[PDB]
Amino acid sequence: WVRYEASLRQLEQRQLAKSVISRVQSELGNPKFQEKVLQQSISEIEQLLSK
Amino acid sequence: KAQPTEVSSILEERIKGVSDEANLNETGRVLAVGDGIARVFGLNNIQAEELVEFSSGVKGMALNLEPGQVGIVLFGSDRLVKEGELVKRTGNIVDVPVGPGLLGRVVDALGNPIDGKGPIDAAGRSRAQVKAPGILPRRSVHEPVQTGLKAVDALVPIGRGQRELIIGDRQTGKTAVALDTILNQKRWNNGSDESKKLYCVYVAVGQKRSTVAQLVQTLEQHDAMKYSIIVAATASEAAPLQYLAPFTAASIGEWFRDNGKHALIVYDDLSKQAVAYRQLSLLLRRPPGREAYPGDVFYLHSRLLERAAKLSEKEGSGSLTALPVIETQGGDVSAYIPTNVISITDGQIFLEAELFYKGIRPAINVGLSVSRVGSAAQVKALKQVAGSLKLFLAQYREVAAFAQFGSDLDASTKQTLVRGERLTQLLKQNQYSPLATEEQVPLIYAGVNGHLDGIELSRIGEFESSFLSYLKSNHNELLTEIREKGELSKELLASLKSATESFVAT
Amino acid sequence: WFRDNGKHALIVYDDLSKQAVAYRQLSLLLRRPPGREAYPGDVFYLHSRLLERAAKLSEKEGSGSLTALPVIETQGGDVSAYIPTNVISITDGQIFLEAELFYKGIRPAINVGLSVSRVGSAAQVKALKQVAGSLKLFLAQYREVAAFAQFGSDLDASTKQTLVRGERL
Amino acid sequence: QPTEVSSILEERIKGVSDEANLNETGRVLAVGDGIARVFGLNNIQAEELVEFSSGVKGMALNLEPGQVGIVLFGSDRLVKEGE
Amino acid sequence: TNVISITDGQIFLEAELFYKGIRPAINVGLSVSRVGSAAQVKALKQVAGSLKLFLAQYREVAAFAQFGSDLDASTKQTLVRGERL
Amino acid sequence: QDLYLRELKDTKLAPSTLQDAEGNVKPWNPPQKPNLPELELQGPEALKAYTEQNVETAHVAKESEEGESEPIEEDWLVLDDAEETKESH
Amino acid sequence: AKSAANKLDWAKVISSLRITGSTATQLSSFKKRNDEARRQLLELQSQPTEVDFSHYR
Amino acid sequence: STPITGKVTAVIGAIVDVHFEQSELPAILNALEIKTPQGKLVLEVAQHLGENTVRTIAMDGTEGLVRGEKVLDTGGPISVPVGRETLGRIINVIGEPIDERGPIKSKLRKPIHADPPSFAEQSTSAEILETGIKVVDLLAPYARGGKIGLFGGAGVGKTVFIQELINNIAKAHGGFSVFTGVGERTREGNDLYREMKETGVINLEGESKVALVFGQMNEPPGARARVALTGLTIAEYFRDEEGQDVLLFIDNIFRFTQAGSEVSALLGRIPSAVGYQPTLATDMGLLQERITTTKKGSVTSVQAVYVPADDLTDPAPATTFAHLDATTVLSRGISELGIYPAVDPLDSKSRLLDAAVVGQEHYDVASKVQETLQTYKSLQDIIAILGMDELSEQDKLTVERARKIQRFLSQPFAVAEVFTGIPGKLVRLKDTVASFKAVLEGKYDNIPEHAFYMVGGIEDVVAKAEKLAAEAN
Amino acid sequence: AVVGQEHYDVASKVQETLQTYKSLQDIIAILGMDELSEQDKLTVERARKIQRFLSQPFAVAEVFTGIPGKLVRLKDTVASFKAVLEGKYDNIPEHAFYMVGGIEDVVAKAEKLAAEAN
Repeated sequence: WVRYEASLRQLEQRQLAKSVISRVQSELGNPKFQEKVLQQSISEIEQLLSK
Repeated sequence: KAQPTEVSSILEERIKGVSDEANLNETGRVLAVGDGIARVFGLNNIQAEELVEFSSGVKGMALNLEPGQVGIVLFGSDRLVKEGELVKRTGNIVDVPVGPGLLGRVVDALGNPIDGKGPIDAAGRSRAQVKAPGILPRRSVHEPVQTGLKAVDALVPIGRGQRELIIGDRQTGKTAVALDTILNQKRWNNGSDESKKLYCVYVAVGQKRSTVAQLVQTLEQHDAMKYSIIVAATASEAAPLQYLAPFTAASIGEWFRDNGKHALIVYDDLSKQAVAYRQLSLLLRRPPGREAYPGDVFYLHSRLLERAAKLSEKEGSGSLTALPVIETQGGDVSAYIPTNVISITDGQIFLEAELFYKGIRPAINVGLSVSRVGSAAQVKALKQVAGSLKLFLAQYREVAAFAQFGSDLDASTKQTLVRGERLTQLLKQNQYSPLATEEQVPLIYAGVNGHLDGIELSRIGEFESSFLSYLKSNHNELLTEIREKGELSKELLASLKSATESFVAT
Repeated sequence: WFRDNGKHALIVYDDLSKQAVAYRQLSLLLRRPPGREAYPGDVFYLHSRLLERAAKLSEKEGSGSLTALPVIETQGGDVSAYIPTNVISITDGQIFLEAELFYKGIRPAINVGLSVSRVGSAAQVKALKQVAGSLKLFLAQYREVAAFAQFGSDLDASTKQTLVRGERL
Repeated sequence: QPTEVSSILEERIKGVSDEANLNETGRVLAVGDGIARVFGLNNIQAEELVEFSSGVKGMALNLEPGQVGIVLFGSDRLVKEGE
Repeated sequence: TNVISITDGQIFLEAELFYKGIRPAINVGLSVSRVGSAAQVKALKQVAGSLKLFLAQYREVAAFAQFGSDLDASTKQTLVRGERL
Repeated sequence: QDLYLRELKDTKLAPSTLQDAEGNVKPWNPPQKPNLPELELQGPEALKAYTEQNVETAHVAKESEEGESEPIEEDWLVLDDAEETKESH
Repeated sequence: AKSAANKLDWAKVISSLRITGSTATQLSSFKKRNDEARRQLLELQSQPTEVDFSHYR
Repeated sequence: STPITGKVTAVIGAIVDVHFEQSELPAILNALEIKTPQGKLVLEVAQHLGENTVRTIAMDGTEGLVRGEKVLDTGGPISVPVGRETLGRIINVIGEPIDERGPIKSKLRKPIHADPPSFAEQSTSAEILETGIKVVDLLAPYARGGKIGLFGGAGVGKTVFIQELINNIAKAHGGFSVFTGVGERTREGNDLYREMKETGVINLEGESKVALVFGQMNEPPGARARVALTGLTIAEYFRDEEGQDVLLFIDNIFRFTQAGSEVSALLGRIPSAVGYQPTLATDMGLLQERITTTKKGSVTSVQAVYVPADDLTDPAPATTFAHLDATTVLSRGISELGIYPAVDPLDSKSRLLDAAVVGQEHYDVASKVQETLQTYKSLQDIIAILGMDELSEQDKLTVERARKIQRFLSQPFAVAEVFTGIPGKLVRLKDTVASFKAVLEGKYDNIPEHAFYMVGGIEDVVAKAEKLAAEAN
Repeated sequence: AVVGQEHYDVASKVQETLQTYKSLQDIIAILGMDELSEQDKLTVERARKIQRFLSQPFAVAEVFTGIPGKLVRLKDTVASFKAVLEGKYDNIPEHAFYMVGGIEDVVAKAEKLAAEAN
């Protein structure tokens, strides 16, 4: 039973990773990269202004 | 796993902080990569021998800080890596996640856990190449230990910091000799005694991962993983990983012994480590040296072994005794790596090819094997009383040396031959059966006192077991004292003689 | 060009080992990186391609036949060598005509134990096989029994007849 | 890939890029471990004894096209680059 | 090899001879000299013409005496002559 | 970070669909709930002794063997045999 | 104190010069020793006749 | 689509150098395809040398490769069809149907170079696997997802046993079987292929059970280096695409390691101490470290080894013989001694038979069978030297039992439909261990041993004994 | 003229004997000690005794051999070796020639072996 539990736990992370692939595909497919570009610009501006 | 989600959030928060404080504008771009070595431009201010973090995910050490093109080997597969990917300077010399928590965990090159048990705590992450203690911070081998298997061990001890070495052919099970040696960290370590503690840390330098699984299972079943940290480097793993692995074991040994407790180590097959150094040198740009192997083979081997020592009470009187294991082809004692290492290590136990199929599961060449400290740091049972038994071991080995085709000059030589041959058929401590500091001297003492020698040679294979069990359940006080009193006194010798009479009787 | 016409033939790549050495020199001069035994590893590639050229064709294309007669140079029986090993393995056989038997005066002095033609039966002539079955055992027994050279008087009389048979064969 | 790189190897380094007045005197570009390269001596006789200004003599067994190398027959501590 | 191909010959003083007590240790059998007695004072030559052959014979009986057994008259005489020489 | 926050969202609400919500997965045809939770829960006993491992089959320890309390017949023959063995003592 | 239990039989064998030839007493001694050996094996090799329900569940 | 342009600039022997555009250069080991007049030349990205120049070692003979030829990066490992559709033919390591019996319309195409699997979810407590060979099903403490090879004799009836093992394992366990010939001779390949078309494990129309993925000598050294991985990936695909436990057979570990050494030399590495080069081990470590047992079945491959001169001075053969668990002494004489399979369980030595490891009954059967056989062998070389009269009562009984074990050891061969017509016969552990124990328990000891020859399990053993004793007198 | 004409002769004889033993070792192993000359056999026995006399107990090596170290006097050692080649103790025990001091300790060891070994 414990071994079955350990294997199912690994199956959980594997399935999470498999759905994470679709989640990543969503990020490119949705143009939230447009909503991400301004965030990238602001973060880089803050980083350069840090020092 | 909601905990996996929390771990993902924490790691991505760390990554967001890293991105916000990238501080990487002129950091290097990998110009080219191959054979686990990546030629990378830029990185204009990278401190030498500092890990470099690469975009493809696999990191690697930076060895040759050549004029301009700073050479960083890839500590991982190349199918991911590619030229031009950004190279991020980790800013730190290669350091290994080290500390007492790694117990029972199999860690990758720098210390990445590989079993699948998650994080293991750290009591310090020190660089993989530490400077060993010199003269004053060093000390003698004043505290002995047990090799577990009798394994010609009372003959040639393995004491505090005794840098012993081995040798053997392919599939010689010298690895098994190591494993049994480790298992002895259950009759002292599994108690509560730090002075008896010798917290072993095996290594896995370039072995088939199936053999790694076999080692892990044999560690768990006999309950060894409670006291052995087995750093792993797969054959499928990349060359820089295998090369750096012995340095990682050195780091773990420092993290343990430097704390002040007497610890031990046993490097895996180090011939694979040498082959890895060969790959690292002959593949990056460095011209080859003697025996077609890289020139600094001795340098690397020493920097591994020389880390092990037995510091003085000034440093806590702790020690990191080491049992580096080297491999040859055809049991070749005469080789560049073998002979050069045998100069570095202070003890040798030669495992042959014939005897490996001829007469002994141990098959340790007693005459060939030697250790540079027999008196100082030997089992006080095996010397303080049985020192004559040690000289008798040397004498009987010399006796069996001449036992090939000479005639029967007298009866003295023949008697020595028969008794010593019964002794040799006896002394092989069966695999994964470490049980020693209780009747070690008994074999030679009974042979000279004529207790076992009167038994048939073949029958000894069970006669010894019966004698041991009789000492256990019948001579329990005397046997337990020999375990604990630390010496087999003349009175204890007489009581053991009585127990020997009882064993001969029943 | 002969074989695909459907006919038979026999090629003799005489002393292919020297051809391999020539390839080794060609690689070294052409600056191809040296490898084991310092010949370019491509020696095996060229040798395999040159060796798998010949075989017996099927009735699909008319069934051409071709026999190879390559030779090598046993540098002290250079078994651990690269070129000799590739020459042996690539060949469907190893009639390792060691020098020692030639030195006993014998002009065609093959080695009894070493020669093992895997696909020989498929080319064997049955009538010869009828007798060679006993010849093989006689040779194996001669090899097995010539060990007791200095204790032959006490040797079994049947063993003596077996030795006589081995010597006669 | 339009072509190859700018080059493969080199023989000389220093950047005067002008006429050669080092026909009797030399420039010790590379010097060390008892072997020293010398720039100069345009037409020296092969295996001619040559004197380094610091005070150690030398014989010139190497006359490679760019620089000619001369053995430093003594303790090399006195020699230095550019001497 | 190059010297032995260019030099006049050799006095190949093998270590066994010097260990065998014969100091100096010219291993006569392993020695050689292309010039030879033609470049020698004949006073030496009259005795060396026999000395060389006697050493040669001793080389022929060294193995026989190495066996450490008896033989014919010529062999034993040769062994005694060679050892004495 | 937007690339971090968006990743967390798409990897959490979708992780909700996979695990934290009993919505199985639309991208993957067979739900693991109808696959793992009960049938593969017998996979643990499929590797174990089925209906026998968790059960631990009843096997009461039996009695050892003895002479059936038989001194009418075994005792006299035993005595004669032991005396016969004593004839070569 | 299992030493004494076989001590009497060991002494008897030491004095069995009149008792030598025991056809079916050495077999009984073997049975008694086998019982002790299996008992020690059950004691040592087998874990507790219990369940580590404190944490394992 | 973005076909990354190339330029065939330097073909240094087999190793080739192709320069491409910035940001389009394929990563290391990504397969590259050039389709010359001689079909398609496959390149595996060998090294990234910079300068937007990719050096590759082609998986085909680069003869006829021209300067200025543009190379496209297929963006992954070697492309090859996958599924049970192509299973049972000659499939070029290049991928296309080398069988010439029609292109493998395996719409799914699977790579070659693969990531090593997760050792964490593997079989540490590996499952004992029944092969169908009772002799190897009784005295061999085994495991799932591992390896075993003792091929010994060079296919003297073993390739006949090979297709038979393929059929049996594909039948009982419901899986596939992969017999991959790396550097297997085109003549040897022709013989094996005609033999298998006659043997049924794979048929031009009938149902196939075995995988013939051969990378022969007839191609470049890189092809020999990567064809074995092509076969292993094909086997893993068919196993995981049907949950089918597939046993794998390998041509020669020595063959693959030597080919990898050849290629590694070709790359540019320096020679090592003896006959190696800078990357000897990782070659075979590429495939064999990724063939292990999963929940969907197992991957317990087999490596065919003919012990070259029976000498253990080759490190690869030593590690391979260490890979196997018990040894089947396939002596040629034994093949004629009464066993068509002749798999001697005499050399079935292993310490894995523990009270909690190999099962008490199975290990006891192992001990009894091996001890009987070894005692027969030991008493032979002494008693038969003395004479047949030297048979003691114990010796005569043990010799009768041992000869019973040897005669019974054979089983009818399933792929021997042409041999004598014997229908398919094997055992199973439930029949196997118990029947071995019972036949060793004197159950039919009185019955003559001639019944044991050509006799499978107790299922038809009794029927055969009755048939022999009845319809003759 | 360095350590004495007698010392030079003693060393020369000792080296000649040991070289004889090494030279005859091949025939000794191949055939046996009996198959050669009794003069050769005598020289071989004396040489074996001499080689077994070559070792000595060193003051710090007492870790290995266990005996307190012995420093053999140069003149005493030369005399002992001249005697041993000359057969002034050729009947002493071989095992009583290893790990002792001068020939005096050799004779003491021979007497001890006469007491113990018997």
